[PDB]
Amino acid sequence: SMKDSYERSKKILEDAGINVTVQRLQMANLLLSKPQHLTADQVFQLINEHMPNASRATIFNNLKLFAEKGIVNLLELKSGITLYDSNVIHHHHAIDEKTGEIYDISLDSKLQEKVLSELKQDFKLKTGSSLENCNLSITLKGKKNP
Amino acid sequence: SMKDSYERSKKILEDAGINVTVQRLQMANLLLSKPQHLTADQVFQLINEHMPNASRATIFNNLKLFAEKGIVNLLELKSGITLYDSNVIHHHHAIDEKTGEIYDISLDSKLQEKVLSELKQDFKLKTGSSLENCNLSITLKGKKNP
Ligand SMILES: [K+]
Ligand SMILES: [Zn+2]
Ligand SMILES: [Zn+2]
Repeated sequence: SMKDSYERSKKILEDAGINVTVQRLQMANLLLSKPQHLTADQVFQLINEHMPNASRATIFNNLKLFAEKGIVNLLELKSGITLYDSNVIHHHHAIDEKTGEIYDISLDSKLQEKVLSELKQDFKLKTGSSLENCNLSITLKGKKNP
Repeated sequence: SMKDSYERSKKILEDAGINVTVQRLQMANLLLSKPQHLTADQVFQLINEHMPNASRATIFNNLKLFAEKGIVNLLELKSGITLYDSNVIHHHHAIDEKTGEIYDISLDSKLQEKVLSELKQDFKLKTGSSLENCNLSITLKGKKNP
């Protein structure tokens, strides 16, 4: 429902302490409707298709605000490109090298903690220092067949 | 050094969980000592020149194993040509979130194999396709103390 989507985007912006505007409500709805990973230009293309009178600058400033407030997450790929991820729950990524397509993937918590622990021990062995308040990010790159 | 090239190749294979043999150490050294991209026939030409008693079948089985374990990356060109790329990072990274400094770190092979195994299975379940020639990249981000 159109009443529901407005109420849902209003709460997302308010919970994050973002001042509500029509453009921000539309952007929250368009970006957070489905799990996706978009460059700044792809965000502009998406928003521009639904709101052709919104300026590139205003869309870019809202996108930066959304990333600062954690309603989208910044994802950098090994090339310098920055992607805006609409899935904010902790997850990893598989990339199909044939198409460049990105898939969200998760790791079982026990296994993830074993990886995090072994890597912290190897860091300590190699540097003599401990790594504190750690987060783990994994990328699996391969060729999707078919 | 001949000692260093043997040690470097031995670690690459062991990290990937490949059983060490003299032929595999020579192939790992010939393919991975320098950045290059070669077709299957150029790999055979290169290996055959240094190991003329190695059969085409043994060379191609090792090349397929190397691609299966991600120690060589396939470049699958749109023209249908497949190249075997030695420009692979065979370790992981810890990043000191304060300074931005990056440290090389490694994961035990058995544990790396369990992570790839679980992720590949989940990828297959979710997409219906398998991910081939995988390379896992892990980044551990934290505060270095001291
Ligand atoms: K790969
Ligand atoms: Zn994601
Ligand atoms: Zn490195």
